[PDB]
Amino acid sequence: FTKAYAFGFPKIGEKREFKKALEDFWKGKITEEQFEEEMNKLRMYMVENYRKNVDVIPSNELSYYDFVLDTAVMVGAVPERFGEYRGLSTYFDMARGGKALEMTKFFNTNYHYLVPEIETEEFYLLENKPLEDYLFFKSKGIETAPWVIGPFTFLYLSKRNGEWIRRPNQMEKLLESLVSVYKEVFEKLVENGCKEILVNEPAFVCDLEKAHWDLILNVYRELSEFPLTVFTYYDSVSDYEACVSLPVKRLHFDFVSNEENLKNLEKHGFPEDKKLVAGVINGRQPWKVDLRKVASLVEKLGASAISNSCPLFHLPVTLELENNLPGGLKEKLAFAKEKLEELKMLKDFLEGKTFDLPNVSFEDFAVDLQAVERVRNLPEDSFRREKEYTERDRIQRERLNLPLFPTTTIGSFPQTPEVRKMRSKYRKGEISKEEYEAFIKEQIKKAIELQEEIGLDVLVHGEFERTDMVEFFAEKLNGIATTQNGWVLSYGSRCYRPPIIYGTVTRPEPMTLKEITYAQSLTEKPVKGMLTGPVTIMSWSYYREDIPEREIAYQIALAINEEVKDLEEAGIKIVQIDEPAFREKAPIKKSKWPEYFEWAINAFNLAANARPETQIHAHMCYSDFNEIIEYIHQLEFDVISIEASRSKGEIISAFENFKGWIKQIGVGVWDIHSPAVPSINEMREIVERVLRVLPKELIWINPDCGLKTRNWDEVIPSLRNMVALAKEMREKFA
Ligand SMILES: CN1c2c(nc(N)[nH]c2=O)NC[C@@H]1CNc1ccc(C(=O)N[C@@H](CCC(=O)O)C(=O)O)cc1
Ligand SMILES: OC[C@@H](O)[C@@H](O)CO
Ligand SMILES: [Zn+2]
Repeated sequence: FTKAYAFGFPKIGEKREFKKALEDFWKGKITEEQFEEEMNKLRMYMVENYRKNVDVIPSNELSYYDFVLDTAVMVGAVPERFGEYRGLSTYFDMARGGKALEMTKFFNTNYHYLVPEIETEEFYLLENKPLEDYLFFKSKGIETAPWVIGPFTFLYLSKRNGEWIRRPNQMEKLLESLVSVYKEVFEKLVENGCKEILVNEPAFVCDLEKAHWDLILNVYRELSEFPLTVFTYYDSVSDYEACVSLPVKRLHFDFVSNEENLKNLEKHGFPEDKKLVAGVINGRQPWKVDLRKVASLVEKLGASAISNSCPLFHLPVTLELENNLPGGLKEKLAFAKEKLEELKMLKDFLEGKTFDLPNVSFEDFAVDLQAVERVRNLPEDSFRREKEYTERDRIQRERLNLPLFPTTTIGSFPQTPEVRKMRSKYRKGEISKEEYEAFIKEQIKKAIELQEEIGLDVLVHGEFERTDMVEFFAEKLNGIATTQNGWVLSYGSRCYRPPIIYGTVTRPEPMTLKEITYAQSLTEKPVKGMLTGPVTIMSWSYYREDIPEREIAYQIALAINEEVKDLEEAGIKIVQIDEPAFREKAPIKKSKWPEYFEWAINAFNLAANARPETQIHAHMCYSDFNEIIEYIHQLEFDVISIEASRSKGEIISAFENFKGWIKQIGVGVWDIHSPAVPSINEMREIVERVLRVLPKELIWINPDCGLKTRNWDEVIPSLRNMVALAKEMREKFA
């Protein structure tokens, strides 16, 4: 007998029923009851999928917005500003709206959670959702195992006084009070018959201190009386010996995303006092695996229980109706529903119930020898611009003849319902491409004119033809495929359909040329080329595992570089390469950062390798540059724009203190996440802070980020004040 486990199965339903229900409720289209009944169908849909494939069925997985927020509600972490928790009404105020909690990335994944704000040092059992959901399935005669966020990881994901609660001294006191509530929750589940509880402590995979592990042993020592199974994933655990020594009867490890866990089990063994749960089915990638090989690994591991490596909610629900993918691909793929089915076949195999497992051995599958070699043979000169910055700067400044404190925008412009509708019609064939492109050139023509009237120095074409900064390029790249229903939960009710890099990436034809070229031909001021970095394109989509990441990134980098060259040949003087994944795709363990940035930097520069006369701009959304400034300094851009409105310029600190800094900085002086219009006096404060040490010739004035989420009547005013501020500054220093 091989006990099979599974967790994180998508909650969105096969037709985004979850999305429709959430939004129907917020609109007031359905009652809270109808909403609840809709959620209950999803519960049954999820539970029946588990029932048909694994032995342990999870409960408490259908979060109405976020499971970390759910955890916060359970332990009473509800900030004073929300008043008395009334229920769903209060819950959704914490999740969305003007008083909502902060939203941030859940580890190195594309899912986003809500950061709890701990205002009091004492926790209490406010609502026992684990017990609720448990009983619900019990009504249906289904025994389930509550899925919960462990106490350590909960605190690790939360903030106090706006700061991470990640230091042992910061957690100690809190942990004692907190564990108490978990103790109540667990004691109530066991009283009602709960036989097993799934605890998630993914934070165990972060670069922890021996001091953290003393705390962890402490916490779980107080919970040893309960039937707990601990899960860890996304990377190897920071201290193997300490972790397997925890007083828990069963431990789960991620044996897919890292090779460290295996080597440690091989070196130190595994305690015969507990049971190993081998997470051997990838939960972040969509590929079929040779189950024969996975089977031998399980035997090697000595485990008698299996499961997916990490949560399955990073994958689409099912591959069943994906019948329009490139030839041969579908046979190599496998989504959430298929992974579940993979654990069943693995279970039957190991138990000797079946002696036949599928082939799955794609190797020479969709490969372009010419392009693969064309990348592997790249000379050192491929990652370095012909001339150092100082020289490129003079050439560029003479070619652009820009005034002091020039102004510009980061990229996307608001897309009124009219352009939003037109894209729909086009997508549905309700319009002719010939007429669609004509509609775009119309929005572009209008945008260019509006920018000149306002007084901007460097213009952008608006990006009206782009919905997603990755999807747009992914759809024009060979070796990449797009699904029809592969929706993955990004956060709340927002879903993304990540592309699939299944083969050697190459760019068969110009991707943005017509739009840029057109916009430039409407004015004499410079218009920015708009490109997405290689790492970001890769990071937002799924990709082949049988080859090193860096290779795939370099392949995409090549494609992007060819585009940069076409832009130069076509006369574009400024090209921007937005690489938000630069820091987001970095390993969870900062200790593994040096290796990663080595090839991330290379990938960016290979793509950004433009002629010296071409000014390269790079936009970084990050709120702090202290921990990556050393890596950023190796990127060969000529201008970097940051978001300085929130910190009111204080974010420039990382740059001031970086001895030798000399590149231009686009100072974001307007928080585009707010509808308000910042005053000239407000933007001025920011620009004055940045001019405290850095030479005034380095400064560019621009908005924090893209404007696609704003309204034209908020943009115009703001842009106008921005230009005005530019003129005032330019008169005080010239
Ligand atoms: C991978 N994501 C990502 C990112 N930005 C960063 N920095 N990192 C990321 O990982 N931007 C896109 C996406 C997360 N953000 C979003 C934002 C909105 C929607 C959204 O509203 N999606 C629509 C469908 C949009 C369409 O028509 O394609 C939805 O209702 O699901 C999805 C994801
Ligand atoms: O080390 C991972 C941490 O920085 C966060 O991304 C966890 O969500
Ligand atoms: Zn940004």
